[PDB]
Amino acid sequence: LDPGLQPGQFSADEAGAQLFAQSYQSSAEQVLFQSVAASWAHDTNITAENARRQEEAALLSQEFAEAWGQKAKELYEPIWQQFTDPQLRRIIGAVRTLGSANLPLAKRQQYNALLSQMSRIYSTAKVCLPTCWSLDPDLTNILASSRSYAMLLFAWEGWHNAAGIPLKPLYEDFTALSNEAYKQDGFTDTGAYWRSWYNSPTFEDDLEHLYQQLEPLYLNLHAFVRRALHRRYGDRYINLRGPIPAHLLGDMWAQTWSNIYDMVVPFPDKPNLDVTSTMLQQGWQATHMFRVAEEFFTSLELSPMPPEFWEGSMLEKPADGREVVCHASAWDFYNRKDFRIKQCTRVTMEQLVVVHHEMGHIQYFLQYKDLPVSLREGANPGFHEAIGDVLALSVSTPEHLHKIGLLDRVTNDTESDINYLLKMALDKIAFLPFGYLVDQWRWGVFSGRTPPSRYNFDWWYLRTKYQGICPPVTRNETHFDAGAKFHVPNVTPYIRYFVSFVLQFQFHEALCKEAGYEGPLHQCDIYRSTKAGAKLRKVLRAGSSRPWQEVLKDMVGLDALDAQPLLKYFQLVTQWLQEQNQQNGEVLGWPEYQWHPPLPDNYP
Ligand SMILES: *[C@@H]1O[C@H](CO)[C@@H](O[C@@H]2O[C@H](CO)[C@@H](O[C@@H]3O[C@H](CO)[C@@H](O)[C@H](O)[C@@H]3O)[C@H](O)[C@H]2NC(C)=O)[C@H](O)[C@H]1NC(C)=O
Ligand SMILES: *[C@@H]1O[C@H](CO[C@@H]2O[C@@H](C)[C@@H](O)[C@@H](O)[C@@H]2O)[C@@H](O[C@@H]2O[C@H](CO)[C@@H](O)[C@H](O)[C@H]2NC(C)=O)[C@H](O)[C@H]1NC(C)=O
Ligand SMILES: O=C(N[C@H]1CCS[C@H]2CCC[C@@H](C(=O)O)N2C1=O)[C@@H](S)Cc1ccccc1
Ligand SMILES: *[C@@H]1O[C@H](CO)[C@@H](O)[C@H](O)[C@H]1NC(C)=O
Ligand SMILES: [Cl-]
Ligand SMILES: [Zn+2]
Repeated sequence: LDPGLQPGQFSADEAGAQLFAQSYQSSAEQVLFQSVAASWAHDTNITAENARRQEEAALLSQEFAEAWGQKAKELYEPIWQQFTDPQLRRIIGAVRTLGSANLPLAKRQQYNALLSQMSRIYSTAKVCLPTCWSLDPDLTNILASSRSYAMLLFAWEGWHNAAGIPLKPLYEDFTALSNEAYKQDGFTDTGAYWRSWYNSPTFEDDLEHLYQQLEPLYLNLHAFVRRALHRRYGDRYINLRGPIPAHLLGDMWAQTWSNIYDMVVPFPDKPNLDVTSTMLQQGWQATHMFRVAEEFFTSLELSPMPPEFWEGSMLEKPADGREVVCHASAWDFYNRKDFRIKQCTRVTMEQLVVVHHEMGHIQYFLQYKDLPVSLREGANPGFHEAIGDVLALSVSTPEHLHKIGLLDRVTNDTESDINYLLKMALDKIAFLPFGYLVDQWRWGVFSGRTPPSRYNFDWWYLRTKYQGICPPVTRNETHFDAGAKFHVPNVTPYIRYFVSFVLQFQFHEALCKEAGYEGPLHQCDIYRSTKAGAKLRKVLRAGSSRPWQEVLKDMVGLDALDAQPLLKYFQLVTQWLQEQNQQNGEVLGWPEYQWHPPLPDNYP
């Protein structure tokens, strides 16, 4: 470590800690920048040499974290929790947690290389036929549009085998090293560290309570869709009292069901809410999608994207053969000037929502870029994942779609309200059990309750318990199906997305009220409301300088997560689905919990 980057001497009191924190920030932007730059070079150009430079930059950041983290612990560990300045507590509390910098050098290198190899394996896996298919776009498009049971099965099985099986031995080694590192920071395991970000002694209980309020909405949506799959695929493949086969819901992970809307739409006389075809007819490209998302932000008097964003971002999958990480992500280079999105954008309405999701992250970065780096975060990680989703709730309304030229006909009748709210539910309600269960699985792995000998046994227990799905071919412990989901090999926590999907309806209700809107919640559009813009900007400029409970209270009037706004948004289709399911005499749930589908006749 460069002498200029090493901490000096500071007194062991609160006044000394103020100067320590200032001195830390003055060096940290440089170190953070070089690490983001090296990760950007790798994820937009996966090569062995670019992995090697990324691991070298990671090692420098670990040296920096060790020098400052040890000094902070030595000077302030007994006392920082009593400091009068709550921003100072936030900063010092972060610096004394070293994470992987607790590992000796040889294990640091092992750790950095494991992350490199897990990322390469996930983002370069292919499914070849008996010329090979990538996940994005090839397999994504098959899962979304094919209605041949056997083609869907071939893609689903092929993807889970290709990505999961080789990941398993690396993921075991990663888990052990991660736990060894954070145990030296005082956390019982890595999962406990991740849960600490929510600053709540009752977190797990509070989540269970939320899900108990939401589960009935999921069970009715589930049974209604299951009936529809029955008519299409028949009794041989669909058990009206068992789990749904995991490959038939339009998405590789069965996490969002919007791609089978055409199969379930209650009233097809009304205007087709699937506006993708119109986007194609009109010539929309990826850059147009981003410009339309930007103009919603500026209509609220939030910031445009700076020139550095347009010149630096990767908004399409490269045509030149490069291997890249296609999973959509947003990037803060910690220099107050460079901010980018990396997305293999495809021209669809669902992707237009993802564009808003990622641009919400960049807007957060723009609004807090002048805080100290330790505070350039969301109030919690759920806040970050929700910002763009909130605006896209307004964009999705048929009224807004009309205003931007993607929906021609105009109707305001109960049947049209039902089509809209069902299409939204296929995305927002279907996701809830998946957003909840993923980190239940990972917390059990980190705690040792789930050893390698039960990785897949326990994955499928939770997938069946919560989503009511089952694998369409037989699995055993050679498979590692959790590993075939981006966030597991790329070590990105997941409970933030369950929090986000509840939070975004709390945000929407508040901003619609501030906008002066007085109609049904699900018809609100906050476009061009400078008052709603100013209330959102307060949240974004706070970063993590204040407890998320306080920030939320200012915004919506309540200091806790609450499912009632979500329930109120969906109320009308909740009632409709209950009545459809009673009328058809459905069983709510999957009491034949053992059931799996047979194979197709001469498969492959
Ligand atoms: C589509 O039609 C529905 C009615 O079928 C419209 O909903 C109604 O919209 C009005 C407009 O403000 C709402 O009026 C408000 O009522 C509350 C009731 O407490 C009151 O506090 C306000 O001062 C205001 O008068 C009304 O509540 C709402 N719901 C009804 C009539 O059942 C809707 O606006 C129409 N949407 C579009 C896009 O045209
Ligand atoms: C674990 O499963 C694999 C894959 O096949 C699964 O199990 C079969 C019995 C069948 O039900 C498939 O639909 C499942 O997906 C097993 O590996 C295969 O074993 C069969 C023998 O039955 C053999 O014909 C194949 O060549 C094998 N495939 C590969 C890639 O090796 C495996 O034996 C099962 N057990 C263990 C411990 O891994
Ligand atoms: O969050 C992200 N990308 C989105 C894009 C698709 S939509 C969205 C809502 C649904 C749940 C979740 C899903 O797709 O599984 N999700 C995403 O992953 C990125 S910013 C996560 C990330 C952060 C840092 C480095 C790398 C990645
Ligand atoms: C990809 O990275 C290599 C280094 O391994 C570099 O030589 C090459 O120019 C890069 N390609 C692009 C398109 O940036
Ligand atoms: Cl999280
Ligand atoms: Zn995100």
